Amino acid sequence: SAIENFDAHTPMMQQYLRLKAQHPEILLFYRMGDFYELFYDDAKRASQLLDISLTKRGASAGEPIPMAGIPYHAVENYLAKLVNQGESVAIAEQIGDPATSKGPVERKVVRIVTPGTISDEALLQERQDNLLAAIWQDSKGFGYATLDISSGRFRLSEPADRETMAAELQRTNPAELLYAEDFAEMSLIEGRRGLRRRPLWEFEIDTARQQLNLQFGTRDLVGFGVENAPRGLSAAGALLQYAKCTQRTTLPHIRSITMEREQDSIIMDAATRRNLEITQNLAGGAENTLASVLDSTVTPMGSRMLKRWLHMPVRDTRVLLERQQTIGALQDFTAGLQPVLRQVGDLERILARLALRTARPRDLARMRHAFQQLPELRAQLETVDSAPVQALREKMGEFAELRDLLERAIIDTPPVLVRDGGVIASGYNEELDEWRALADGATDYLERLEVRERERTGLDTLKVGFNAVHGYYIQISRGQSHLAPINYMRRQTLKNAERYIIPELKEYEDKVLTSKGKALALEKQLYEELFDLLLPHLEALQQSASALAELDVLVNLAERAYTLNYTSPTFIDKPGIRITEGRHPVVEQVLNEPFIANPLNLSPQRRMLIITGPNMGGKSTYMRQTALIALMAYIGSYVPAQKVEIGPIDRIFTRVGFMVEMTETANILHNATEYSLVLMDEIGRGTSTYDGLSLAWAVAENLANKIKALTLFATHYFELTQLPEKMEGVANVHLDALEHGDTIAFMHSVQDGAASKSYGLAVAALAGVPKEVIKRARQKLRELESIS
Amino acid sequence: SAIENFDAHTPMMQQYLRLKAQHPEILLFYRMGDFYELFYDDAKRASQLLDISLTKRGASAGEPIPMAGIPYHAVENYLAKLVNQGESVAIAEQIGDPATSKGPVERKVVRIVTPGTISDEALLQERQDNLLAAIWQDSKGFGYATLDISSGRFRLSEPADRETMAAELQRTNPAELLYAEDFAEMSLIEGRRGLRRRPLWEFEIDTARQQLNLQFGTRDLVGFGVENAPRGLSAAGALLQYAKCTQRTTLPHIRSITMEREQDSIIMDAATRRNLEITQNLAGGAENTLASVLDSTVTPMGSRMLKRWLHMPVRDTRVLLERQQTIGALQDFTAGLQPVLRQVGDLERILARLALRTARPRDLARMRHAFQQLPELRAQLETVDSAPVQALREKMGEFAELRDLLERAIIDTPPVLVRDGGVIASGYNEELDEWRALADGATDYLERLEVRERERTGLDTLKVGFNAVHGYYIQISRGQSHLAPINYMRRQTLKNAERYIIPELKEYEDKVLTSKGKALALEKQLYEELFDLLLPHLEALQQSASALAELDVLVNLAERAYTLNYTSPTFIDKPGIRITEGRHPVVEQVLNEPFIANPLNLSPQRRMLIITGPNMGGKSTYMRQTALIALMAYIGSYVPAQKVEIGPIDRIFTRVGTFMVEMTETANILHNATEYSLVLMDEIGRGTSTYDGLSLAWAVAENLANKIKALTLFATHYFELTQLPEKMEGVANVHLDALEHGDTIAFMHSVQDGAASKSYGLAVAALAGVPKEVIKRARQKLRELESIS
DNA sequence: GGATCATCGAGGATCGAGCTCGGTG
DNA sequence: CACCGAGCTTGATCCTCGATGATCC
Ligand SMILES: Nc1ncnc2c1ncn2[C@@H]1O[C@H](COP(=O)(O)OP(=O)(O)O)[C@@H](O)[C@H]1O
Repeated sequence: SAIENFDAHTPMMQQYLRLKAQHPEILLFYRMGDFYELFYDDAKRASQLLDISLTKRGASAGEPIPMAGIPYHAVENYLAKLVNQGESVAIAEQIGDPATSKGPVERKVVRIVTPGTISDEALLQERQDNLLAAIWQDSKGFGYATLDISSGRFRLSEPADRETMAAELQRTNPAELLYAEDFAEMSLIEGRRGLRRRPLWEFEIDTARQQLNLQFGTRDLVGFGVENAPRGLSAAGALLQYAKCTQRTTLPHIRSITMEREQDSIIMDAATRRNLEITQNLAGGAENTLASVLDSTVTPMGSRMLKRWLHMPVRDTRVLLERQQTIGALQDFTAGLQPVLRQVGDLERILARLALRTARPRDLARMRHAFQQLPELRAQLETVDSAPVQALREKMGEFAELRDLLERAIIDTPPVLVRDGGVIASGYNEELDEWRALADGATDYLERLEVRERERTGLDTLKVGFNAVHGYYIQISRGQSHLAPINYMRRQTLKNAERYIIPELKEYEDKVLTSKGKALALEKQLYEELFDLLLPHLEALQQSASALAELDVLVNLAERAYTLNYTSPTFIDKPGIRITEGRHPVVEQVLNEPFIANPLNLSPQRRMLIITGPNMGGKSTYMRQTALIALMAYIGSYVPAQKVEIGPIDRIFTRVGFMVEMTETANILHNATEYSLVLMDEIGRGTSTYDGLSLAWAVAENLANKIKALTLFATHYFELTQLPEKMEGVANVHLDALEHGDTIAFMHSVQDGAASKSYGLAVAALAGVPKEVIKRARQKLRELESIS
Repeated sequence: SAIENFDAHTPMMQQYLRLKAQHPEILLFYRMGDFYELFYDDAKRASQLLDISLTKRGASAGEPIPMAGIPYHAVENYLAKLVNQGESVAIAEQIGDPATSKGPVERKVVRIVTPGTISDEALLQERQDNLLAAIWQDSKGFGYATLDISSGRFRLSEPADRETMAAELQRTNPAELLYAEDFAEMSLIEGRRGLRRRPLWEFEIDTARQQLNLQFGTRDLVGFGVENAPRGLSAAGALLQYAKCTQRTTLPHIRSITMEREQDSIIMDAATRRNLEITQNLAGGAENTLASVLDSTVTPMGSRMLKRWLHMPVRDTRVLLERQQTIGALQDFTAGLQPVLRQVGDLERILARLALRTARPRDLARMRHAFQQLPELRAQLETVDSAPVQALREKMGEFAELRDLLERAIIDTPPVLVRDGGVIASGYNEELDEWRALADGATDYLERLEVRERERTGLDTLKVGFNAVHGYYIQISRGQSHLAPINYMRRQTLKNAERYIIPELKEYEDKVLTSKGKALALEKQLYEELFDLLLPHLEALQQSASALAELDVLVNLAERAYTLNYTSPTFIDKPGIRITEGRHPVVEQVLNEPFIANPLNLSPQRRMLIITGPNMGGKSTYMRQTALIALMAYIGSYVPAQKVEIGPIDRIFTRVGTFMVEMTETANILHNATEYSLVLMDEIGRGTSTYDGLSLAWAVAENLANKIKALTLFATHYFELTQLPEKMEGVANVHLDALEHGDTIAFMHSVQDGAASKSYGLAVAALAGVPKEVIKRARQKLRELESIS
C-alpha cells in the first residue's frame, strides 16, 4: 500500500477527498470538464453497474487513481440504472470560473440523486408512487413518516404493534426507507429496498418539532392535529432533514403534513392487500390487479391518486358521500371532460421540479398547456349542481398571470434543454431579440457573401460553410484551392477542399459568438427568473394539481361506474353488508364471458356464513369480491352490484389456506372487533385426524360468539355445517354444483343451507379414475357418512 | 397508402425482396457495408426486440423505408438477445466487391441463427442443453427426434402414449420444436417455445431413410438398431433436412443416431421432474436443485452431460456398474485430475464450430490447450485398475500431429476475431513472415523517418501518426505548423495540429497497404486451411470429447461421493429398496444445520408405508430423497447413505407438495403404474371435504397396495388409513414424531415404526400465541369426536 | 447514359478542465 | 524560477470522407 495522507495527494484529489468525506458510502459523480468522473471503488463499482470504461489518471504519490467517467449530457441513462438499483448518488458540479482558478475550480454537491428523492421525469415510473419513508422504534411502539417528494405529500403514523407496522410497510412500499440504529425488530425491514441506517440524534424530538414548525412557518403543529404524536414527528423530522440534504435547498411544496390515524382508514393486513391483488397480483405482476381494471384515468397523476385511494380506503363518510354524489353528477359529463383532462398530463411531478428549481423547458410547456385547459374545465363544470364539484372548480383556480407569463416567455415547442438556447420566445425581452438578430442574420449575410465572393473570384466550387471547432470558413475544391485570392487566410485543409477566413468573416465570427454567449447567458437569467415569479403561487398550484388529479380519478370512476354498470352503496351506523347481485370487479372484465353475480346478507343476527361447495367453484373469489366491494364502498366509488347497504368496517382480516397460518389466525382473533370483516379460506393443515377441523370449529365459535365480527368462513370440512345447530348468528350457504356423468359444472351461485353432498368423488371421476376404485370410494364414503 | 410494387423499388431493395421471399416469417440480417440492416416489418420488430435506432432510407418508391441496422462486428450481442427470446434469424452477407458489381453486389444467406441450431459460443448458455427437436403424430402413435447441434448427439423415440410424449417434451425441453401440419393433439405443444409449423411431405419415410443413410454413409439403419422405428425416423428425417437448411452446409459431426427405448430409461412425468427439482426448482430458478449440488464438474460440457444423465436415469445394469466401479477407482485420484480437466473447458461446442467451419481463433486455442492436457490425463489414469477408465483413456487418444500443427500455426493468445488478422504464428508460413516483415519494416522506417524529420525541421512537437482514411501523415502543432518544410503537403487541419504528406511517405504507405491486404487475405486462406486438416479426425475428436466429458462427470461424482460421504448402491432382480442412513443430497448441503439421516425398507412384503407426523420440510423431503436416491442409483452414481440395496424401477410417480391438477396427476399414476413403479403420494385429497378426500385416498391406497402392488411412500394426515395395515398384508405404519416441552417444539426428522399417537396442529397454534380458551375449545371438541372414532 | 448528386456508415477529434512534464526567457 | 505550452483523460456529437448506388432529363 502507498502512503495516502491528505498532503501527498494532488489539489484536485484533495478537493475530491473532502467532498467524498461528506458522502463516504454513496457514489460521487465528480464534474470534470464535460464528464462526471468517479474514482477508486466508486469508479470500479460504477464501471460494473453502468457498463462503462474503467480508465486511470496518473498520480505522483504512489497509486494511479482508478477512473470511470460519464458525459454531463449522457448522465441520466446511468443514474436510471442506479436509481432502479436502490443506489444514492451525490452530483458534484464545477461552479467557479476556470480563468481565475490556479488550483482546482470551486465545486459543490448541488443535489444527491436517491431512490426516494428523484424528481427527473426519465428516472420515475409514470403510474407508480415513489415514496421516501422514515421508521423509528421505541419501548412504547413505532413511529413512521412517508414523503412523496414529487407531490410534497408527507403523511405520518404510529403503528400500535409489529403486525400493523408490516401492514403499513407493504401499503406505502417505500422506495427509500430511513431507520434508526437502535431499531430492534430487523425482521420487518432487512431485505427491503433502499435501506439506509442512520444515527439516533437524527430522531431527536426537539430538533424535529423545530425543523417541521420552521418548514410550515407555524408556532406549533396543533393546526395539523399531529402535536400529540411525538413518535411520528421523530420519523418526520429525520425524513425532512434527509430531504433537505438530498436537495441542499428549501422544499416550499412541503407546507403541510397529515396524520393517517388507525380509525381514519380501514386497516388491511399484508395478506388482504396481496389476496385482493390491489396494485400487485400474488405473482408480483401488474396484470389482473384492481388498478389495471379501475385505472382508466387520463393523467398519470390521477392514475397514482386513484392507486393511492385504492391502497387507503377512507372511513370519513363525508368525503365518501361527496365522491359518490360527484361520480353520479359527472357521469353525464365524462365524454366532454376526459379528452380535456388528458391534455393536463403529469402536472404534479412538474410542480415538484418547479419547487426544487429543476424544471425543464417542456415541463413549463406542459404546465402552460395545463393552464390553457382550466377555462374549458371551469366552463363544463359551472352547470354541474354539486357542492364538491364547485369546491374543486374553485380550488382548480385560474392562474391568468402565470398563463400570460409562460405564453409570452417560452416558445410553442422548446427543446429538451435550455443549455443550447432557443427556449425563450421573441418579444418577451427585446434585448434578447437584438442578441438573436445577429445570430439569425446568417441565412442572408453569409449567403450574400457566398454570391459576391463566388462571382468576384470566378471559382465555381466556392461555398461558405460552418464548423463547430474552427468556426466559419470559405471552402474551395482542392483543384481550385491554389487560385484563392491572397487576402484569403488559410485555416483548415481537407482531402478535397481548402477552408479560408477573410477580415469581414472574422469580424462576423467574433460578433456572432459574443452575441450567442450573451443571448445564451441572458436566457438562463430569464429561465431562473421564471422560478422566482412562479414559486409564490406554488400553494394554489399544488391545490389546483390536487383538485385536477382528484377530478381525473372521479371522472374515471364515473366512466367505469357507467361502462361496467356499478351502483352507489349506502351506509348504516351499525355493522352489516346487504349486497344484491355483487360481482368481482377484476375477474368479470379479465374472463371474457359473463361472471355469475351473487347476493350477501351479513348482520349481527347473521354475522358468520359457513360457505361449503367444491374448490375452483369461486368460493375464494366470492369472499375476495366482498372485501373489494367493501374497499370500493369506502374509497367513495360505485360498486359492481345492483344494490349494497354496508355498515362501518374498522379492519379487513383475510387468511388464505402451517406455522404462518396459525400466526395470521392468532393476529386476527386478538385484534378483530364487531366492526372487522374476516375472510377465512379453508384455513387448516391438521397433523392428525381432526386436528385441522377441531381448530376451525373453535376459531369459528370464538369469531361468532366472542368477537362477533362479520365473517365469511369458507371450509371443505362438512362437520362445520352443524355450527348453526348449536351457535346463534351462524348460517350455512354453499356454491351449487351440478353432476352429469363423469364431469361437474360449477354454477358459481350462492344458495341458502349446506351443499347436498361433497364432490371429491366427482373431481376423481373427471380425473378419469378406474371404475372399481370409484365404486370403492362411493362404498367407503357411505360407511363413514353413516357415523353421524 | 403508397404503392411498394417490385418494379418501383431500387435494384438493391429488389435484391432484399428476392432473398426475403425465401425467409418470409424470420428477421433477415442484411449485410450493408459494416451494418446488418433490416427493412419494413423486420426493422420495426428488431428495433423493439434489440432496443436499437429505428431510422429510414430516402426511396424512389413512395413510403420511406423503415430501416434498423447493427454493425457486423457487434452482431453477436444482439443475436444473443433474439435467440434467447426464441427468435430465428437468417444472416445475409456481402460475398462480391460492390465496386465491380453493375447491379447490387452478390449476397448469400450463409447461416440461419435459430434457437435450436446456434453454434456460436456467445449465443449458447454455458451449462444448459440446447436441443432442436422434431415431433409428429400418426394413427399408430407418436414419432420424436432431438439433435444437440453442438455435441453431435442425435436421439430418437416413439413415445408409447400422450402422457409419455409430454414427459419426453419436458425431459428434452427443445429450444426449437418442428411439428407437422396434421398434428392433432396441439395441447401437448400448445405453450412450448420455438414452435415451427412445417408441411407433411418433410415427414415422408422414403426421403427420411435416404437422407439418414446418406448422412451416416450406411446401407441401412440396422447398425444403429433404429431400422424398425418408421415413426421416429420420419421425425429424424425432417429434423436433419431442417439442420442442413439452417447451416446450408454438411454436418459431418452427425455420423450416428441412438434410440431412447422405453425399457432403457426410468420414465418420470413432467410433474416428477419439476417436483424433484433436478435442474429447475418449482419457482423456475437454478438454486436448491439436484444439479446445483451434484454439478461440481470442471467443464461446462461435463456439466451438461451430468445434467443429461440426471434427466434420463439408465436401467442397463452394465452401464451403471461401469460408472460405479470407475467412480470408486477415481476416488483417490480426484485432487490431481480436476485441475487438469478444468483447463479442457467446453471442447464439445468448439468441435461443433469446427464441423460447421464457424470456429473462432480462441476456440482453436482452447482445443490446442485441451490436447496439451491429454498426456497428463493419460499419465494419471494409466495405473487405475478399471476396464471402463482404460476404455475412456484409449478413446481419449493423443492427436500429437494436430497438437503440433496448432502449436506451429496459431499464436499463444490470438484476438477474438480473424477480421484484423494477427492469428497465424511466425515460422509456420514463410510467405506470411515476408508480408509481416514488410509491414513491420515500413513501421520501423516511418519511426526512423519521425527522428530524421524531427532533427532536420527542428520542430519538437513533430509526431508521425496513422489514419484509416488518410493512411500515414506528419503531425505538427498549430504554433509550429507554418514552420513546416515547403515539400510538406497539407492534408488534414485540426484545432491545435496540422497533418502533412510527402511523395516519400506515400511510396512507403503504398508498401504498408499492399503488405496488409496480402498478409490479411493469406491469413484467412491459412485459417480456412486449418479446418481442411482437422475435419478428417472429427470422428476420433468427438469420441475423445465424449470420453473427456464422461470422465469429468465421473471424476466430479467421485469427488462428490468422497467429499459428501456417499456409498455404492447394489441391485437385486426383483423390486425393493433397503437404505441405511439415507439423506437428501441437496437439503443437507444448502442448510448448514446437520441433516438427520434415516433408513428405508420397501419390498413385496412391505410395499406401502403410511407416513404420519408434522411435515415441517421432513415428510415431503424423506419421500423426495428416496426418488433422488433411486435417480442417483440408476445414473450409476454413489448415493447419500451408509448402504443401499435397490430393485428395478420402470417409472417414478411423485404427487408431492390446484386440487384438480393433483387428482389428474394421481389418475395418471393409478392407470400406468406397475409393481416396478415408485410412487410418492403427499397427503392427497386436500382441497375436497373431510370424508370425500379420505374416501379417495383409501380407494387409491387400497388399489396401489392390493391391485398395482407398486413400491409406495403414502404420506397422509388422515388417521383412518392407519387401519389399512390391520386388514391387509404389504402395508405398514411409520411416522415422524415431534416432542412438546413448555413454550417450544423439537420437530424430529427421525422415522419411527407405527402411527403417530398425538395432534401437534394444536401445539403449533399454541406457539403462534392463540388464546388458550380457543385451544381448550379445539382440544375439548376433538376429544368428543375422537373417543367415538 | 454520363457527369451529377443522395445517403448511410466509419472513424475521429473534440468536448473541457487538471495535473505533469518541458523548456524557457 | 516561475510560468506558459504542450501532453490524455471516460460516451456523445457533429462532421467529412468513403463507398456506393441511384438519376433522369
Ligand atoms: N361467480 C363466478 N362467476 C363466474 N366465474 C367465476 C365465479 N367465481 C369464480 N369464477 C371463476 O372460477 C375461478 C376459481 O375461483 P376461486 O374463488 O379461486 O375458487 P376456489 O376458491 O373454490 O378454488 C376464478 O378464477 C374465476 O375465473
